[PDB]
Amino acid sequence: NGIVPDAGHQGPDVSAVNGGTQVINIVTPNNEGISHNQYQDFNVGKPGAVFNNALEAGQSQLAGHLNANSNLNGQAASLILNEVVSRNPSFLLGQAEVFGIAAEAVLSNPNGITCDGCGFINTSRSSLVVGNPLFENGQLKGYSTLNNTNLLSLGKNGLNTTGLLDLIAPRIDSRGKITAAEISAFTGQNTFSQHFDILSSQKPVSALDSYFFGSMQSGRIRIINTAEGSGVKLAGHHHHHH
Amino acid sequence: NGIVPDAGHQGPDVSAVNGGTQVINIVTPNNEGISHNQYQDFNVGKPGAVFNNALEAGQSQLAGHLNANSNLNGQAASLILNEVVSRNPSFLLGQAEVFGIAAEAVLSNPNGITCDGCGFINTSRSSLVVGNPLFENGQLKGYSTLNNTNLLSLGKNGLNTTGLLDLIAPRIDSRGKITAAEISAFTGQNTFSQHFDILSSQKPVSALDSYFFGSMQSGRIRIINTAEGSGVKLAGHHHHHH
Repeated sequence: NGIVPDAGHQGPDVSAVNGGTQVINIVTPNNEGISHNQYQDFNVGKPGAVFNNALEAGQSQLAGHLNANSNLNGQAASLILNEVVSRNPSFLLGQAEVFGIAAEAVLSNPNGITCDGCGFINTSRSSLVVGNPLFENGQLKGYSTLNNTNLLSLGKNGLNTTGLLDLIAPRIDSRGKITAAEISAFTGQNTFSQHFDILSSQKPVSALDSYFFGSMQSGRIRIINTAEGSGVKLAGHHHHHH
Repeated sequence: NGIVPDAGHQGPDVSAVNGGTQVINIVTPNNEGISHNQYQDFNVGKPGAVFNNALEAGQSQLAGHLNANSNLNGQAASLILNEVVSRNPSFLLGQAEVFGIAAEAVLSNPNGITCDGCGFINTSRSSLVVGNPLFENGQLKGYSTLNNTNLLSLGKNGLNTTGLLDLIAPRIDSRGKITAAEISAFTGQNTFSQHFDILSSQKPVSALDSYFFGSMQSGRIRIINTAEGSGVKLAGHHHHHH
């Protein structure tokens, strides 16, 4: 019951295997190739969650045998955008798998995202955005972390993916092992393009320091904190107030 | 007496103000704009060191009034390459200033480099290379950290520069605040171009993990560890053996 779709036209169908692994029959992709899914709640438990991007029945890693997603009509999604539209933060405590055609995946939740033993399967690029998507004339234009001080937290059990990983938030607090083909961590109050080019940056009211403890196992690591007055702190397992 | 030039044709003239701040009259730049200085020892103490890249007398920050460097004939260096050719590691315990025309600066020492409260003044780009420069037909071709397991250590008093910073070594162990316009840390056993493009990478005999504790205050941070079996560990103030 961790994932609760919005009642409107962008809410996908969600069902759970024996109360466990959640399967999301994502909405039909639009002309941009984006399946834009909106949620009142988005949380993944230990048993994980599957985005059904399959045109034929088959074998998912987390859920076993699944039928095709009948919301797709001949064309799978290129980008699976999951947007939390409520005030509820997200907790990711297990794996998220794209079943079927490999895609990019984005979770946006301006209220905060916590990962702890989460990961992304069959994703070419996975992005966790503590912010909102920006739409203009019905097209995705990018993302915004403006006027937001909430946290992308990564816990001691870490985050694993074979694909590219973007960590996009006002601030990050990571305490575990991050594994990805490449890690990009862009922090501060910013607007971004769809590709996470930084388009603009605000000066925050107070410091937005990010903290990293643990390890990073990746081909490339890039970190950019655009907040004035702020930095990137390489922490031990606690950061006590001074 | 921390800096001891080689006796040959690339050894600069070195003198100390009252036994304190060391002033290096760097050798004449070659047709590539490189002043290629070779040393039996290169160490900077608390009072700092000055590379004299000045065509006229003037005011250095660390040493006060200095005469022009008569080794330059009308043309200042573009790149000040400082190569330790002995087995002695380098310790940088104070600031290093380019007096006169802003230049790029490189210290190469395959035996190890330790920074602790060091920094770089009036440098557009400063590179610390635990490795050797590569020359072919008399021209600088790049740098090599191949077949080397030594350490670029950065201590609790940190490293500060207004320019770009490259940290190039088999492994890095940093325990302080690193301040730079941009930080690039490329670790593992590699060959590099003159611009620190990674041209090739070796598989080391044993793990080459790098460790970072402290903080990074920069516009851009990039870290690449090319060593198989190895990672980037975000440490607390100790990393005890497990």
